[PDB]
Amino acid sequence: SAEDKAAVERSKMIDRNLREDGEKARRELKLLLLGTGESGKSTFIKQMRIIHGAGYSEEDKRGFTKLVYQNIFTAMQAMIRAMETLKILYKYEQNKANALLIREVDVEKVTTFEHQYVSAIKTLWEDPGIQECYDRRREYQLSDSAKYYLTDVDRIATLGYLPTQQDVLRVRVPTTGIIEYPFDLENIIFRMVDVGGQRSERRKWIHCFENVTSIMFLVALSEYDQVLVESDNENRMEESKALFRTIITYPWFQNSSVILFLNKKDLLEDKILYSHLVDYFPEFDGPQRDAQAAREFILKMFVDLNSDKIIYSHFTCATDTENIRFVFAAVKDTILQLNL
Amino acid sequence: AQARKLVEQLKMEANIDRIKVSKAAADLMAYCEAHAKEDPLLTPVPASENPFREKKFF
Amino acid sequence: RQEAEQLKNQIRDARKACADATLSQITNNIDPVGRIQMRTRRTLRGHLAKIYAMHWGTDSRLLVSASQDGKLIIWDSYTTNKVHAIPLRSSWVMTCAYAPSGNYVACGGLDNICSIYNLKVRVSRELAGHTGYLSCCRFLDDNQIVTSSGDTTCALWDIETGQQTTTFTGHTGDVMSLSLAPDTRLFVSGACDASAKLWDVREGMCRQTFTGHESDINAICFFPNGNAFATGSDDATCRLFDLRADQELMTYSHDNIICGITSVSFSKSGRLLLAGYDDFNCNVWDALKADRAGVLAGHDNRVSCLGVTDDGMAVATGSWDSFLKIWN
Ligand SMILES: Nc1nc2c(ncn2[C@@H]2O[C@H](COP(=O)(O)OP(=O)(O)O)[C@@H](O)[C@H]2O)c(=O)[nH]1
Repeated sequence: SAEDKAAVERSKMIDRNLREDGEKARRELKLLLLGTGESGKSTFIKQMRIIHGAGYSEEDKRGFTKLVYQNIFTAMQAMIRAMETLKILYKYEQNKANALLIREVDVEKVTTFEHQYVSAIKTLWEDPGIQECYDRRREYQLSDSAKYYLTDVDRIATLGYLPTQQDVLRVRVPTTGIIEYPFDLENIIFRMVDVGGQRSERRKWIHCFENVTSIMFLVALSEYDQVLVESDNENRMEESKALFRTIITYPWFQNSSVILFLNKKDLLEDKILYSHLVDYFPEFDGPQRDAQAAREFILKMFVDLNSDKIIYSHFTCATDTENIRFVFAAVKDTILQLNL
Repeated sequence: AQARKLVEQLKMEANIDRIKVSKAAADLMAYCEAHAKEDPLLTPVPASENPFREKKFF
Repeated sequence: RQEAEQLKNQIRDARKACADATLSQITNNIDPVGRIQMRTRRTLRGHLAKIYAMHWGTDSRLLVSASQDGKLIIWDSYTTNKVHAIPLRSSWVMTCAYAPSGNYVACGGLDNICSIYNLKVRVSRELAGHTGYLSCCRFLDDNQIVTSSGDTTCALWDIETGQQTTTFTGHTGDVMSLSLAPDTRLFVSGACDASAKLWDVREGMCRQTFTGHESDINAICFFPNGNAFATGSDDATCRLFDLRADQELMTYSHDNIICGITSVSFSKSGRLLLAGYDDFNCNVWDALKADRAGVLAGHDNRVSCLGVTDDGMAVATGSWDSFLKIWN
């Protein structure tokens, strides 16, 4: 029958398309980024778009504008909360009202950065009490880009403000679904995946990631002096390391290559001058105020786990495009060598 | 606030009419019995009535 | 929360006052179904990665399947002809659905979006609003679809406007599955709070809550007359719940099956309850007597999904092994 014949042909045309897509799929490598919040996952993805993708046009940059406003509000809300938590007093009486104004901002509905809010932000930021709180950020959770944005508040508040590439690299992009960023490099499609935004039960989706090509685990080197009071004063690095161990021991990641990025090496250089590693890891036998000894120690500690599996480790600064260019060139070679 | 909300929810769940399990069970059994003949997975049909065995398709 | 104890107790005592006999007691005299021995009649080849979901069309002939290969495939089961292949924006798919009309399908997953595709093939609506993964969706008609989510909510959507008409709140854990009543007035959901909930679609209220012994419910399905439903859980157990008697009637389990259940469906008469298991098999249970009647062993990885046609003539299994099989 003519209609039957045409349905057969349609099916075979679909089979052709699925074969073609299958050929392409075999030229895709999935790189699953893992690591605790603020470790550098989203920044790394943005660097891949700068280095190997379409980058950020002026129109792209405009799409991030309200998110920069939102980062300022979130950062100041965190400090306002910490003034209460840590019982630090504000110097300036108006700052009770300024803090209340900022505390009540609905961050998700922010689309503008109007003058009374900018003024409140700046007046809070210069309050010596808020500066004390900022100096004690080791004791709570504050974005590592808070100071950056608050320092540049005037630029950000100026009529016509257009985010810089640095602004884009540092801004929090809110999502509670999966992040996938694919890019082409040497006839391979790298599919970068980040599940860090998801807030649901991992047990119900971790098997979506059986046998990914590579796991890229990020740890913030600069968290060495922070503890989890609720977890019997577990060092934050120890918690990151425990998560890492769960990952490298997971039965369906045994075929995955494991890349470890010890990130925020710049912030370690800053912090090590005044916050001593031996106070948090007394086994540390290197000199004080020495970033190189600190990061070497942290690397060794991180991979001291109890498999003949190689862990491919790199120190990084994910906000430094040149650094990520250099490190990812070596990583790409590891991944391609293993998979071809 | 959320407690008041749960109390109202529980009020709503409690104030329903329930039947005997004996009756609920009888009703399920009767449904099965009334539709047994129409169930091809329970009572397999002739090969000539099975589209997945008819040569005209595959 | 003294009042909330007095009510929780009132519900328990009321249910006990109805428990005058058990289903198994009532069904003890009826004949067993005997050995159910279905054979593989079709093998549907074309997906290139795990299949996560499938749904039959109402013509008991076409079906849609969804895979991590990033495709929906619509198949003519009778011929095995492929009728459509739809490339997805997000390959992280967990559910698909066939509209009763045959004119649309839907799917979604870790993108937290329920995407609608017009078969008469481009994406025609992206329904955004869930804040966690889309676990299940079912069309009421071409204009409305109900969803369940990892965000602990279900929702009814107006497809034209893209808005949630009704949000169904009450679960305290990820919702994994839903099933519409035969007449579409009610639906049930099953969640990681180990509860199943009955909802009024149009009022948007939870009418009744059922507990599944503190194990996640991964799958749920109405009994054909709409007065009962079944669940499948991580604890290797299926369970039957009656709406009017407001309580569990039966469990289906063997001590030597310990793996999770992914999927459940009744046969057309309701006499058989079919369930898909992590151990790569489908087990067929006597819904009335609780005996295992038969097994479908045709896959090399988890059975992730299953469906029985509206005409009752076949069961489909879908699997992590990349294949669907049609059985009877
Ligand atoms: N100074 C500095 N900032 C960094 C570095 N890596 C990430 N950041 C910033 O720290 C914040 C948290 O990093 P992000 O990439 O969002 O982490 P994620 O939560 O894992 O996605 C952002 O503002 C980043 O731009 C780094 O090596 N040095």
